[PDB]
Amino acid sequence: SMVRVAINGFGRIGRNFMRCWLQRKANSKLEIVGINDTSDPRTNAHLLKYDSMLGIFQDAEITADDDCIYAGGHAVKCVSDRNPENLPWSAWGIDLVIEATGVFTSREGASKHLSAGAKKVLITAPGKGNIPTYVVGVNHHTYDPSEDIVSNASCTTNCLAPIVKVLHEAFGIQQGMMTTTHSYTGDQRLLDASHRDLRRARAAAMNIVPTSTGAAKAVGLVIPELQGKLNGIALRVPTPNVSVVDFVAQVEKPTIAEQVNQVIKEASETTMKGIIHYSELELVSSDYRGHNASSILDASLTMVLGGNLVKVVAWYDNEWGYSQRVLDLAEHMAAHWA
Amino acid sequence: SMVRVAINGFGRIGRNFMRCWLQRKANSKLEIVGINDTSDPRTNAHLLKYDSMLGIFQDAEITADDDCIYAGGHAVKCVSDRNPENLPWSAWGIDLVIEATGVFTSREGASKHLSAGAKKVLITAPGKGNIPTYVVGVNHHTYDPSEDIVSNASCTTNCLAPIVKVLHEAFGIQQGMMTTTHSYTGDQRLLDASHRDLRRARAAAMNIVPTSTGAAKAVGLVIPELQGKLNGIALRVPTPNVSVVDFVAQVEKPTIAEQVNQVIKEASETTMKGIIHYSELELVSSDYRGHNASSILDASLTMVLGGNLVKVVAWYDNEWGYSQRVLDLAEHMAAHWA
Amino acid sequence: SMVRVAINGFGRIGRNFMRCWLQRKANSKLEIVGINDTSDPRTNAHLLKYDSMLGIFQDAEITADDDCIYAGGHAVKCVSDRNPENLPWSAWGIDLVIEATGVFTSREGASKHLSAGAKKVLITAPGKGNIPTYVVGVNHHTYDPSEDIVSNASCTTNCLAPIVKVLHEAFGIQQGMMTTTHSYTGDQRLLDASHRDLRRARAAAMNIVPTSTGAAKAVGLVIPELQGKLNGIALRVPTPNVSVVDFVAQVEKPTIAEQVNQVIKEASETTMKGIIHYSELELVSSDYRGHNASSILDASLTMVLGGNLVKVVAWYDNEWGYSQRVLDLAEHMAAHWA
Amino acid sequence: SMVRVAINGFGRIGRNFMRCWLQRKANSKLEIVGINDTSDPRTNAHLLKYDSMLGIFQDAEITADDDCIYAGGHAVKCVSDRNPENLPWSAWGIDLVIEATGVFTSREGASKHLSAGAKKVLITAPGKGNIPTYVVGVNHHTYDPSEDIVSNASCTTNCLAPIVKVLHEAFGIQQGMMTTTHSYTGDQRLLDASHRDLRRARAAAMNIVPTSTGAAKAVGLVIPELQGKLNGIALRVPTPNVSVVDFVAQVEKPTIAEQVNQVIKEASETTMKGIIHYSELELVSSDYRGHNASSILDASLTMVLGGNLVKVVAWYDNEWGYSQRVLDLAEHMAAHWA
Ligand SMILES: NC(=O)c1ccc[n+]([C@@H]2O[C@H](COP(=O)([O-])OP(=O)(O)OC[C@H]3O[C@@H](n4cnc5c(N)ncnc54)[C@H](O)[C@@H]3O)[C@@H](O)[C@H]2O)c1
Ligand SMILES: NC(=O)c1ccc[n+]([C@@H]2O[C@H](COP(=O)([O-])OP(=O)(O)OC[C@H]3O[C@@H](n4cnc5c(N)ncnc54)[C@H](O)[C@@H]3O)[C@@H](O)[C@H]2O)c1
Ligand SMILES: NC(=O)c1ccc[n+]([C@@H]2O[C@H](COP(=O)([O-])OP(=O)(O)OC[C@H]3O[C@@H](n4cnc5c(N)ncnc54)[C@H](O)[C@@H]3O)[C@@H](O)[C@H]2O)c1
Ligand SMILES: NC(=O)c1ccc[n+]([C@@H]2O[C@H](COP(=O)([O-])OP(=O)(O)OC[C@H]3O[C@@H](n4cnc5c(N)ncnc54)[C@H](O)[C@@H]3O)[C@@H](O)[C@H]2O)c1
Ligand SMILES: [Mg+2]
Ligand SMILES: [Mg+2]
Repeated sequence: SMVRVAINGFGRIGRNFMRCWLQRKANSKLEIVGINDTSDPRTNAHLLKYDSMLGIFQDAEITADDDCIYAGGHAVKCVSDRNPENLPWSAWGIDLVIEATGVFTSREGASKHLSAGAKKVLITAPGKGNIPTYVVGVNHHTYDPSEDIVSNASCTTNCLAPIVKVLHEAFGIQQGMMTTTHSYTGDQRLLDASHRDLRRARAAAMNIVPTSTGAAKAVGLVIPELQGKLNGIALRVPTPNVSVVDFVAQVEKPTIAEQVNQVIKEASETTMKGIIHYSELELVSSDYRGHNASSILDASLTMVLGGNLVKVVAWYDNEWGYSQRVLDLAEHMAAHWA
Repeated sequence: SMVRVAINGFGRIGRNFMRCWLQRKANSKLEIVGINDTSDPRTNAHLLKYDSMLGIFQDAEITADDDCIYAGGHAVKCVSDRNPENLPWSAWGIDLVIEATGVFTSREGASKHLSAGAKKVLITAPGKGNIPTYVVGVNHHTYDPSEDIVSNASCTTNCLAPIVKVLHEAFGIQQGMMTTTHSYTGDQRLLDASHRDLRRARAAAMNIVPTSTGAAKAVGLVIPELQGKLNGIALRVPTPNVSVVDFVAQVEKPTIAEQVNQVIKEASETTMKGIIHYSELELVSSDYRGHNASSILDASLTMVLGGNLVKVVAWYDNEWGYSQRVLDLAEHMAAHWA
Repeated sequence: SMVRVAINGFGRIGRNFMRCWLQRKANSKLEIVGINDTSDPRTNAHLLKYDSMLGIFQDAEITADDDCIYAGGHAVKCVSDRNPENLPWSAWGIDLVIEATGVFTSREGASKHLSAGAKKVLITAPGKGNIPTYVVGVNHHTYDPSEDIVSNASCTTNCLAPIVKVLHEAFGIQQGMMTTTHSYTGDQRLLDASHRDLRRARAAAMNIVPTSTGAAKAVGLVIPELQGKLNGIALRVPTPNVSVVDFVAQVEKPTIAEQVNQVIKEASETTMKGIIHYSELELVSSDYRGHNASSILDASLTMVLGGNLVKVVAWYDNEWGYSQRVLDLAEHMAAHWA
Repeated sequence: SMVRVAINGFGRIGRNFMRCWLQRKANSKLEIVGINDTSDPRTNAHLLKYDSMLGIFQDAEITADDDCIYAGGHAVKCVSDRNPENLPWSAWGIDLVIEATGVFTSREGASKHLSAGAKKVLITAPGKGNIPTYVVGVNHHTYDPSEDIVSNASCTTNCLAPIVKVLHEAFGIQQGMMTTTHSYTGDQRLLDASHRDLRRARAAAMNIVPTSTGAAKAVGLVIPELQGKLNGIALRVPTPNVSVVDFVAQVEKPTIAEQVNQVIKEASETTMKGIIHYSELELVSSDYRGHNASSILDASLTMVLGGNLVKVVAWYDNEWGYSQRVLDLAEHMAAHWA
């Protein structure tokens, strides 16, 4: 039987996730049955079909009326309430809530979905506090079916952690620094406007904007051996999607760039197939739009100095690739619902 | 005895207005004494000083504490309440509110400032109805001191209406179409997101976005004889400030491009000095950042066909030039208080 | 027996044209057999496959060696000589040259291809004089096989001329002004640099840039009755592809917006099918990437004042849609070889 | 007596340099007397006055005729020849050539200026081959007056080397990785077009573009102790000016972020005053336009892991700050002309 899903927050990730599910609907243990959003179903149907980044959805017809979005005849019920406690999850028989609003990342916030009637909550962001965090391909097999609130970490964590895991098991990471040169996101301001983060306050398509990255802390949650050994920052720049992370590690076992690349290549073919992609091509960010991998190693940029200082560089589609992983984590939870 | 001014909404217009006043406060009848905004004074002082468009504010020191923003020893008290009826306008002795939030453009909405204790309200946008509308240099001398709620119209109206007035008196405008190729504004979305306007919902730095312009209706409000005779649209494009309006008019007196430019040039040196600037230079939008005129006629682009089809093109700094006009209108109101 | 085609200048138009032909070569009288360009085949094959605007070419494999580009087993010989008189057109048996460099738009310049051995030349731009100019769907059926050098006009001409033809036959165009809000092109400068046009010299991704449009003169070449009756300008803006043209016409037969849209809609379903698309959707420039029509009327923007002042607005993919028309014109030439 | 200067290549650096000299002309041992460029004096006068990045030059009047650019009455002779061997350096009595074309970075290329009559050549880029390289504040005091061709390195080298010098003398750098997130430059393509570097070929304002950085090699030329111990890459992003370099070093003496910041702060006040600026402010790239320092340490982003892995982040205005340093190096050469 299907696990019935509701999306809370039909934004960039909510809509990417919906389009991921629509293209994989023939193999899914999931049925998306409901949406809660600040907007209305006609507005949300329009944004679902006409996407500046993904192009026009062509696989099936998208329409809407007062109460539902329809995608190839599949009816998705729509509601509009900013307080999750008031949501009709009990009545709709909602099993799993995809929490993609950005404002309910704490256990107390996400739990409002549980008291409204949902069984589990999957937060599409690092969790605030005591929330189990998962990266598919790194630690999702340690998922415990008894856990009712989980986090899928961040886009940068999903790109960096699979690579860090491979490098750590091969060379032993002792300390590591990360910088992600990162597309702007809706958390930033179009023009200078108030924000809790004084740099994210600034005109996003006009500036290089230093800010924090969830990966600085979250990679050590999904690779517990490395807790407290990694740190780094983000630089937001004026592209609308696709990001690249630079990672510099102090390693225990001496190596060279050829060996580093070969270890990641072998992983991308076996243990990390479909999570890591290995590329020797001389591409740029536009070329990785729509890529399904969590991280694409840019093998031409790998450098090693003095044996023990390793630099790798990996691309990721922070909207679509991350959403593919949200879907993967939800399918895993559906398989181990017990 | 100064007119005491509060700013409601310390946004792009609110802060451009503040920097305009700070540069002109030697010959001013206004004293900015308070600010209401969704944010705190330390954040707002940071944004007042560091502006991606205007650059770093040079003239005076800008600091803040929990209570005030300080601009070269001048203290501006701050408060943060979304409901204008709660504002301390009586206790602060506020005379005039600059209503720059974009959300109180109806008479009942702006009148909340009067029940809080202010005497008059100047809305930095077209009013939603039954609110007198003024354009400095076009009809502001019809301002009547008995009007306690007024509108300064929109940026496009302030650029187009001076030129329309000049053209109408010289040639007789029978009909006219406008299109402004317009920088994006905070009303638009950084990435595709819900909006009451399905095109303003779309990623603003990625797209040419057709939408409405206030000038289409408001020019005929400040030039009553042209009521119903003008129409047009806006195309929002991926620049963060400075816009250009294209106006095609059906006129009664047959003319040619050279005479049209002579008529506007003569006016820019006399009746419209400081409102219309006449330019024969081959410049682009960046060169007009910070220009004080309401309208810069690009004379090289003027064209006339068959005597009666006239096309003119004018630049405007929609943030700074408009804010200069807000200040001019507030000074005029302060001069005609009773 | 195919018409053997070489491309001179493997640029944006040259490569869009190639990808157009590759997608249509099943029902084609053309065979692209050669390329001349300033660059080498390995670089040009890379750019043919990896396109920041069109995305990664999907249909066939693209490879290269020192001598050729290979597109799914079809070999395209490559050469690199800036002087067309030296090209191996005789030895390669070239029939038709697609002249897409932008530097041989005069008859003497394009005729260098004939002395190198080609039989006919199709210039992907307005000609510099005494070169017949065609717009598919407007006057291409007047093409005479005796003409060995022809012009496909410009992107803006191909968008505006079909709509002008429809409007002129229905209402009688007396005069008309155009403004295209136009994506930047390779002719412009990335950062301020010398140019024969002092505004195209200015940083293209930073500025709104007024400049000339070929449509101003060329529409009257493909619709001779309108010679001298039309004029206008372009505003280049910081988007990399897709443009929109705004056309205000003085017409003889009084009309209203609803009738104007009905006249264009009826034509888009009959005489202009596949050239004009009629759209009542609320879309933005990104949604028209890859559209095959020459002109997409945005019906919601149509306006009429006083019966005789008509405004219409039409989208066009200036790279891809124009290249589809280049291909259409080359097919037509191939069909009428003698 | 003055050292007479000619600029070869009146581009972004050539014109920034000219404007640097104009603002410091009251203390200079240099007289700019000549310009060679691909363009004409009227075009170059226009670009000198109207700059998309620097704004309109206001300090003095800029005009031109057929032969000269005039800047506040100072006449600069203009010539236009792509081959330096043909330039009139002998006749004009040119002492020093500022070589800013980007195409004469080898000794054999730059020497053509010497055979045309110039005494010395200062290349505004890393030199190709056997050319002494200087960073002001790092090694310019080792300049030998007998050297007739010198290099000022690159923008990134001038930002990174002063910091590396400070950190090395304080903590002992053993190995180090750099990534500069860098504004696009005129070497990149506005839209996808052929380039010797397949990534710089791609649309610059649309992409994150990995490429090489001159600093990877040049920092070890100006700090000879570190030759072969540093490496790194550049990521070009869609901003038109201002860059930021991230530097991760393995150091010998254990430290912490507080100490790293304090060492650079002390340097910025003493040995590196005017080369390094120390900032604790939460700014973004737009805020560093026009900054005169070679590097602005962003102190809030400094991190240290495990004692010996240090990360620092520094801003730089790659056009204006680098040009200030070109001017400084030219003044130094003028002081030690002997
Ligand atoms: N965009 C990315 O690259 C990315 C990648 C990984 C994770 N994330 C995370 O996913 C979450 C969503 O990010 P996004 O980029 O989609 O943002 P977004 O702003 O596009 O989406 C948020 C959506 O939630 C809606 N919303 C806001 N408050 C609500 C409430 N109280 N109730 C219901 N709906 C509400 C908004 O209207 C919007 O549709 C954030 O936590 C973000 O950190 C984003
Ligand atoms: N930006 C322009 O070019 C321009 C030109 C002319 C007129 N306008 C008009 O000026 C007004 C403001 O535009 P802007 O571009 O400065 O927008 P903005 O979003 O930059 O500024 C609005 C400010 O009001 C604050 N705010 C919102 N709701 C509030 C409330 N209930 N109480 C207090 N503060 C609140 C916001 O936090 C923000 O600081 C709008 O009416 C707009 O149409 C804008
Ligand atoms: N880009 C558009 O939207 C568009 C639309 C319609 C028409 N056009 C016209 O198409 C033509 C090409 O425009 P584009 O945008 O593709 O420009 P582009 O700069 O991308 O392409 C020109 C190509 O020609 C090559 N080239 C230059 N000189 C050459 C020579 N002497 N010999 C061989 N190759 C040479 C260049 O390297 C480049 O590959 C121009 O005439 C332009 O006006 C462009
Ligand atoms: N822009 C930066 O951030 C930056 C910073 C440091 C160093 N540089 C270096 O400075 C040099 C110039 O770079 P730019 O950004 O000013 O490039 P640019 O393209 O703006 O300037 C080059 C100038 O030289 C002219 N030119 C080209 N070939 C010529 C020839 N044979 N003879 C005479 N003039 C010729 C061009 O017309 C142009 O005006 C390059 O070597 C670059 O690496 C650039
Ligand atoms: Mg007439
Ligand atoms: Mg009429």
